[PDB]
Amino acid sequence: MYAVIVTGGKQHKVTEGEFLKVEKLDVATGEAIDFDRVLLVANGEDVKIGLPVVEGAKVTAEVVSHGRHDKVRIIKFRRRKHHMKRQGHRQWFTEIKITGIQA
Amino acid sequence: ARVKRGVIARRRHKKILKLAKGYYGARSRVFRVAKQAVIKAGQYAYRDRRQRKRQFRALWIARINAGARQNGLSYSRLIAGLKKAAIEIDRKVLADLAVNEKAAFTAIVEKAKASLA
Amino acid sequence: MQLNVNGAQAIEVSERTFGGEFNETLVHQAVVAYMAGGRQGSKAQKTRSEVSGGGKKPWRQKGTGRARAGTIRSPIWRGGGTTFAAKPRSHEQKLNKKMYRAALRSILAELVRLDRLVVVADFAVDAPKTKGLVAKLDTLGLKDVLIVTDGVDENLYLAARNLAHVDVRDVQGSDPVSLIAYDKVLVTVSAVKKFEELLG
Amino acid sequence: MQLNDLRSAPGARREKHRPGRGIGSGLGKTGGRGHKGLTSRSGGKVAP
RNA sequence: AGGGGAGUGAAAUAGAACCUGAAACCGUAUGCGUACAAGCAGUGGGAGCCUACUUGUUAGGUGACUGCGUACCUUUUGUAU
Ligand SMILES: [Mg+2]
Ligand SMILES: [Mg+2]
Ligand SMILES: [Mg+2]
Ligand SMILES: [Mg+2]
Ligand SMILES: [Mg+2]
Ligand SMILES: [Mg+2]
Ligand SMILES: [Mg+2]
Ligand SMILES: [Mg+2]
Ligand SMILES: [Mg+2]
Ligand SMILES: [Mg+2]
Ligand SMILES: [Mg+2]
Ligand SMILES: [Mg+2]
Ligand SMILES: [Mg+2]
Ligand SMILES: [Mg+2]
Ligand SMILES: [Mg+2]
Ligand SMILES: [Mg+2]
Ligand SMILES: [Mg+2]
Ligand SMILES: [Mg+2]
Ligand SMILES: [Mg+2]
Ligand SMILES: [Mg+2]
Ligand SMILES: [Mg+2]
Ligand SMILES: [Mg+2]
Ligand SMILES: [Mg+2]
Ligand SMILES: [Mg+2]
Ligand SMILES: [Mg+2]
Ligand SMILES: [Mg+2]
Ligand SMILES: [Mg+2]
Ligand SMILES: [Mg+2]
Ligand SMILES: [Mg+2]
Ligand SMILES: [Mg+2]
Ligand SMILES: [Mg+2]
Ligand SMILES: [Mg+2]
Ligand SMILES: [Mg+2]
Ligand SMILES: [Mg+2]
Ligand SMILES: [Mg+2]
Ligand SMILES: [Mg+2]
Ligand SMILES: [Mg+2]
Ligand SMILES: [Mg+2]
Ligand SMILES: [Mg+2]
Ligand SMILES: [Mg+2]
Ligand SMILES: [Mg+2]
Ligand SMILES: [Mg+2]
Repeated sequence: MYAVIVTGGKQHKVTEGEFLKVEKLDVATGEAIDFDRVLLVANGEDVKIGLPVVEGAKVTAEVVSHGRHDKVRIIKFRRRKHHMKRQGHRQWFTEIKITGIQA
Repeated sequence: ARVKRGVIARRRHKKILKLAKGYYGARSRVFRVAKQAVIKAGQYAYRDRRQRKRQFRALWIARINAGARQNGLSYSRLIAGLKKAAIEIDRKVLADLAVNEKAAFTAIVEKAKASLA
Repeated sequence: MQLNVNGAQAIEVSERTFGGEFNETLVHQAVVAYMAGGRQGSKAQKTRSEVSGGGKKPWRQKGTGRARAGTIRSPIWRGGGTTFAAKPRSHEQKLNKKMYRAALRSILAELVRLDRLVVVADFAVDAPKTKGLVAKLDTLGLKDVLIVTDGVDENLYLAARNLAHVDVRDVQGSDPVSLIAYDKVLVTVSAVKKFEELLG
Repeated sequence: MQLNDLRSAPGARREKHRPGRGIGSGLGKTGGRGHKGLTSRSGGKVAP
C-alpha cells in the first residue's frame, strides 16, 4: 500500500511506516497532521487513479522533529573585476512518520 | 604596540588547505594554487545547483517517453491527454511508476488515451 | 537635599552638586581625557633616513636581471627603516573648565544614588601606624575606600600609604577616575562643604 | 557606574576607515583614488 | 663515525647542532583506483570495493562510468590569450 501526497509544493510517493524529510511545517513535535491533497493511492492490484484529488482518501502522519540540512556555501566571483562575495545556507526541514493510508 | 602576523596567517592558510583535500598535486599542498582551486570549486558548485534540476527533469522525461511507447503512445501525446483529463502527477512520480509500478503506469496511460488525446 | 551623616543629622547640601542627572557621555569624555593625559609618549623608531648606511645604489638600474633598488635600507628590505617610524609626542587633550566641573557634578550625584558615598564627621588618626587605621576603618565597615578630606594630614597620609586598597586624597586633588574606581568613598562634612564652593 | 561600564553616546565616535585592506572593505587596491593620473600618486596634489 | 642495551633525571622523541618544534620538500606502511585512453584536473549524478559501528534511509576512505567546464593578477574598447 502506497500513495502520492502533496506537501511543500513537492510531491512524494509514500508508504506506511516511512520516514521522510519535507519542508518546514508550522506544527510542533509529536502532533498529528492530515494530508487531504492525495493524487493517487494503490493497494496491490486495485489502483485508484486520482482525478485531481481522490475523493475521501487521506493520509495520517505525525511530526518527529525539526532541524536544518547540511550547510551549502555560495561564492560569487567575477574575474579580474575586483569582486567577490560569500554566504552560507542551511535549509529547514521537518521529518514526519506515516502511520495511516486509506482511500 | 607591535603586532606579529605569524599566528593568524597560519590559521587562515589552513582553512583553505583543508577545503582543498583530495585535489591533485600542488592543488592540495601549496597555498597559492590551492586558493584558486577552492574558489573555482565554489563557482561550479553554485552553477551545478541549477543544472542538477535541469539534468533530472531531462532524465524523467526520457523514461516516461520509453514507458509510454510500450503502451502505444508518445511522450507529447501522453502529456496532452494528462492535462486534458485532470491528472496532475509530477514527472518525478511518473518516471518512478514507469520503472517500478508498471501496472499503475499502464492504468494512467490508458486513462490519458481515453481522453481522446 | 539631605546627606546622612554617620553620627549627626543630615546637613542639607545643595541640590545641584549632589543630586543632578548622570551625563554618561560626558563622564566618559572626562575619564578618557584623564587617562590620555597621564601617559608619557617616549618611543621612537628610525626612518630610512636615519638607519645607518645605505647611501649607494646596490646595483645599476638596468641589465642585471634584478628588481630596481636604490638603497639597502629600504622599508621593503630586511634591515631597512620603518616606513612611518614613530617620534615622541603628547596625547594631551583639552577639556573646558566647565566640562570638567560638570563631570564631577555627575559623579558625585550618582554616588549618592548608588549608596556608595559615606559621610562622617572629622576623620583623624593619631600617630602614623597602619595597624591603628585598619582597626578604625572597620568600625565604619570599609575595605576598598577612598578618603577625601579638606587638607590631607601628615599622620593620616603616612598611615594607609602601605595599606592596599585605601587611598587618602585632598578635595582638590581627587581626580574623576578615583571617584569611580574605589568601591566606597568617605568624605568629611568639611570636605562636603568644600565641594559645594567649587562645583556650585 | 564602573570603569568597565561607561560609554559614549551613539554617533559621537566613529572608527576611521583605512584604505587598502582587502576587497570587502570597499577601499581595497586603489584606495578610493581611481586609476592612473596625477591625483593618484604620493604628493599628487593640485595647487590652489 | 654512528648505533643497541644499561644507568641519571619528573621528563632523553630534554643527549650536548640539546625548550616548543609549523610549512614547503623527501620517505616507509596500509585501503581503494589506475596499462583502448585525449584537454585548467573540478563539480551534478553515480556503481563497486575497504573499514568502523548504533548492522544498513548510518559514519569515514577511494571514484569505474557520465552531463557541464579554456587558471589568478594587472592593464585595457576588449585577454584562455
Ligand atoms: Mg583572470
Ligand atoms: Mg600570510
Ligand atoms: Mg581528488
Ligand atoms: Mg599535505
Ligand atoms: Mg655607523
Ligand atoms: Mg642616505
Ligand atoms: Mg646619495
Ligand atoms: Mg623592513
Ligand atoms: Mg624584510
Ligand atoms: Mg634595524
Ligand atoms: Mg587649566
Ligand atoms: Mg594605599
Ligand atoms: Mg585582494
Ligand atoms: Mg567598489
Ligand atoms: Mg575619493
Ligand atoms: Mg591608481
Ligand atoms: Mg586614464
Ligand atoms: Mg595600478
Ligand atoms: Mg583620476
Ligand atoms: Mg596616464
Ligand atoms: Mg614621493
Ligand atoms: Mg616530544
Ligand atoms: Mg636542528
Ligand atoms: Mg624550562
Ligand atoms: Mg628539539
Ligand atoms: Mg611536518
Ligand atoms: Mg604504496
Ligand atoms: Mg579501439
Ligand atoms: Mg581498461
Ligand atoms: Mg593525455
Ligand atoms: Mg589531451
Ligand atoms: Mg564525479
Ligand atoms: Mg557529488
Ligand atoms: Mg559512503
Ligand atoms: Mg567528471
Ligand atoms: Mg567536455
Ligand atoms: Mg601583474
Ligand atoms: Mg595594451
Ligand atoms: Mg590595445
Ligand atoms: Mg589556454
Ligand atoms: Mg594563461
Ligand atoms: Mg574569452
